[PDB]
Amino acid sequence: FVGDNGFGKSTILDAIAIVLSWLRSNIEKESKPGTYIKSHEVNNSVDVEYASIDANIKLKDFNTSILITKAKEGAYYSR
Amino acid sequence: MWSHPQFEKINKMNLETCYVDFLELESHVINEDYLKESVELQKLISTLNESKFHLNKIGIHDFKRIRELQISLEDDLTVFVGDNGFGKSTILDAIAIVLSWLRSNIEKESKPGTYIKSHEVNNSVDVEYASIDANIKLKDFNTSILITKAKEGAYYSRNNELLGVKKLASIYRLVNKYVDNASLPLMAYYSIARSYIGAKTKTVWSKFDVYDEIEFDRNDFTDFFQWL
Amino acid sequence: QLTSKIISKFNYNRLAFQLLLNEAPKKYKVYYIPKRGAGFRVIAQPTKELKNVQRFIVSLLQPKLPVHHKAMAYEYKKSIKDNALLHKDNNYILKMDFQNFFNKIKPDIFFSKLENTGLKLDSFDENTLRNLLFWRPGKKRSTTLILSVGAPSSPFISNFVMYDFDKSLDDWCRNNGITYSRYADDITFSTNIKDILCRVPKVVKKMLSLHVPGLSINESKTIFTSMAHNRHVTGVTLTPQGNLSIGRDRKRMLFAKIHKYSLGLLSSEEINKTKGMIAFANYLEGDFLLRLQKKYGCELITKFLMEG
Amino acid sequence: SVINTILKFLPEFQWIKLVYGDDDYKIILKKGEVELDIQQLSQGEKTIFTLVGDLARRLILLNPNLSNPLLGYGIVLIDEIDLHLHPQWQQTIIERLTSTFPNVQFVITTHSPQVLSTVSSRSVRILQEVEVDGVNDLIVSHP
Amino acid sequence: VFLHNRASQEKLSESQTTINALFSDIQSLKATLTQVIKGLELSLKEKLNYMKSLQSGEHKFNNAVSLYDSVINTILKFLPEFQWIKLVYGDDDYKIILKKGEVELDIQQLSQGEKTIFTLVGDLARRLILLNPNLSNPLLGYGIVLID
RNA sequence: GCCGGGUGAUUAGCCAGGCUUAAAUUUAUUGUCCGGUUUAG
Ligand SMILES: Nc1ncnc2c1ncn2[C@@H]1O[C@H](COP(=O)(O)OP(=O)(O)OP(=O)(O)O)[C@@H](O)[C@H]1O
Repeated sequence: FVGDNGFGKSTILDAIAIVLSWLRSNIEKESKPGTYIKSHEVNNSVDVEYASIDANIKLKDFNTSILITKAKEGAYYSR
Repeated sequence: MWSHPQFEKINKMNLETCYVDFLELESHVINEDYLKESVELQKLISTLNESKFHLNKIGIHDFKRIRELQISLEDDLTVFVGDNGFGKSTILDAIAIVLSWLRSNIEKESKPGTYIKSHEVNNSVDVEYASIDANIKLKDFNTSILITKAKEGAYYSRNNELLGVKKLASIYRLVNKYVDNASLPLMAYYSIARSYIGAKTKTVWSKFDVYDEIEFDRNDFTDFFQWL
Repeated sequence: QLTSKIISKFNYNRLAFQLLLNEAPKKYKVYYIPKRGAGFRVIAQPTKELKNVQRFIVSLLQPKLPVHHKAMAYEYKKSIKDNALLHKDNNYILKMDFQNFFNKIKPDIFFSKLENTGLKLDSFDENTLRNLLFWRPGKKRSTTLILSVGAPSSPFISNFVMYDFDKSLDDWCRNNGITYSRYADDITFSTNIKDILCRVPKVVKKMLSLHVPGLSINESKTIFTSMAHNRHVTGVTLTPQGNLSIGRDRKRMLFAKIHKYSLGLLSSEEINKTKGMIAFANYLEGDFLLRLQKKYGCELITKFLMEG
Repeated sequence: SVINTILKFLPEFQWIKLVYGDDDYKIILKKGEVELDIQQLSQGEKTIFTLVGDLARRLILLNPNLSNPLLGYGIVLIDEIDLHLHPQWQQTIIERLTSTFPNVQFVITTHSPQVLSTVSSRSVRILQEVEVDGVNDLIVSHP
Repeated sequence: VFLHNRASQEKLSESQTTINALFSDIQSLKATLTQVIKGLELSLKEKLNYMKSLQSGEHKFNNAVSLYDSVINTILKFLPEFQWIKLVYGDDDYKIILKKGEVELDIQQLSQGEKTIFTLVGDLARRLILLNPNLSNPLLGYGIVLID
């Protein structure tokens, strides 16, 4: 990844780090919790309600997908 | 907390009917300007604003010392008088317990509140469970709630009734969605632990920080200083 | 012998009946129905092939199981009006109801009660009965059976089950001058004596624990009322004079509907809508049609009645 | 408004100020003719300071649109209102609490007869112990 | 707890050669040590201290049971409502049981009113019984107490 | 005394306009396509 900008290329790596943590937890024990998205990481714009991250893992021809989402406080709908 | 085809029934001006009418209307229109300027929203807001929060009555069965008892509370001021060991605190913790589920359901729906501890049920031989019931009246709208726990060692189940609180909380969240600076009710509890009173440089303040806990203890004093 | 009669009537071979016996507790459909207000309700209903063998079983078992005479639900020649006629001349009224009444009835208590009546049945009869009248929610390893509602055989079983409770509570309430009556999972008491209705909540709880284990009282639906406020019993209002009534709001509902009909401004759907309500009100009161004729005239009412 | 609200319950003080020190902030009072610090107050004044300050902060935070935020709705529960308070302050705490926040429901438990001398008869419930039918139980009686 | 164990072992006997048994236990501890080290040494010293019961050997008029009864009746003097107080052993632990009316209560279930009195009186009599090990009635020493 | 309930009559009529009557602090109307009750083709 190449370029300079205010958002910072580091944050993308953080997103991947969150996803892999869930995979590790389930290996240690069944249905063990992973790492959640804290409320202060959601965007502060007035037209947002929730944040999400989508990832996919390929193993030969075996495909898996994971979605992680969190909604702001006081939202009408939960995710 | 869902939609309906608005069964006609008979003419009425209940808050629930306005809530259902708005829910039915919003399922068709897509433009937000029309929704934000519709007359149904104005009716819902005016009805919610003029209504006054007021807890109506409470009943206790088999909880701590009290065996069976019902109270009615005035809308402005009530005082309990008694000696030591007469369950003056028990009523206050019962009310805090029932109010915690309403506090929880406003932050995010389907979120649990406070349960009954296993050592609160009565110590007599013939008891099997304990329960608490309450009722909240918004002028002409009535809700009720029951919380119960079975004694350890028994093999018969009991559940809770949480339709009323979930329905009431959905109205508050829906109004909060379409209004910039909508208000919220105030719930507080000043226990006997005010004696204990004697940072990361927070920069953002909102109305949802006071909903972290119903009781007052420790760091609230610290935050008061930072706020001042 | 019950399996033989079912086989003879429906012409079932050994293999087909064995398969039906094995797969019976899973032929149910779960769906939602809207609520008057806001919310939803959940129902479960069996298939067509199981319903008409449940009705046959009920018709076979009806003349052999006693039922108390104070239960006015799902009974022949009984209705709401006969329920309300008991409390029509008393002052103070108290109402209570249970908590998840239907799904607290299990085959253990059904067979326990059935053994006490003196009716002896073989192992085959017990096996066929257990696998035919009960529902199994959850996975195939649940091994839990409940009655549910929406099945033609549940109401009779529940009425037969609550016989002892009805009998024991009846003679306790009679000795203290209190009237008592039960409709499905609703119980009502009424009397004229002051400060006597504050003692029954502990009595009913003791009776429930003694005579039918498992059941319990929903404590958030207990009501006390007198002649100074609104009084009604299962949907019919009691005027202070002591007469049954439908309510002033519905009377003006119908008077306005008919007046708007006289101008020919009513859709065809509302005619069939209002005709049933008018018939029900006439049955409940007994003089609604006379008042309508005395106000709008027989020619218009007769034309409206014969319409459609 | 916050400062005067706090000063409403402590008539013996003159003003409250916030003074920036070299490395820290300080709250300075003035009692009589001597300036005081928040750590040099008695237990009673500390209790009143914390109670009123917390109530005002909660009300202001919850009602931003109102011109006067002290008129919100809600319910407040207090246990043993007469902690660390002399009888002179015991007689007037109730009417000041009710006058400052007029649209808030209050539930209060007390222990002493001094407060009972200044409450209407329609808002008093008295607990008692009575053995009925061989079982001891608690009852509530209106005056 | 310690005063109760001493009361049971000393006055109510049921201990036989307690000193010899404690010495044998210390000998077994030494044999195990020959066969965490600091903890084992501390336990061995504790066993020797227990074996020193014969060295102490007082069993005087102010025995353990007399002190236990004096403490219990002293506490019960300030709480007229209650009936009796006991120390119950169960689930490999000790707990305090109080009787009020017809219901037995633990210590967690009391109100603040009797919690304050029980704590203050218990600590005051603890210090009086502990700092005057020679008086016939230990609640007769001298001192100064400040209460706010 | 006051307030809150019951309702025959009244009105291009589900609002309103009148006359009666009731009282311990003390109801805020409910689930269909199943079951039984009412009417009808
Ligand atoms: N499980 C229980 N079974 C029976 N009685 C209990 C139980 N738990 C508590 N109690 C009773 O509760 C009483 C104290 O209750 P509570 O603390 O509500 O009263 P209070 O002294 O008026 O309160 P406070 O001083 O905390 O304001 C004790 O005297 C005890 O007998």
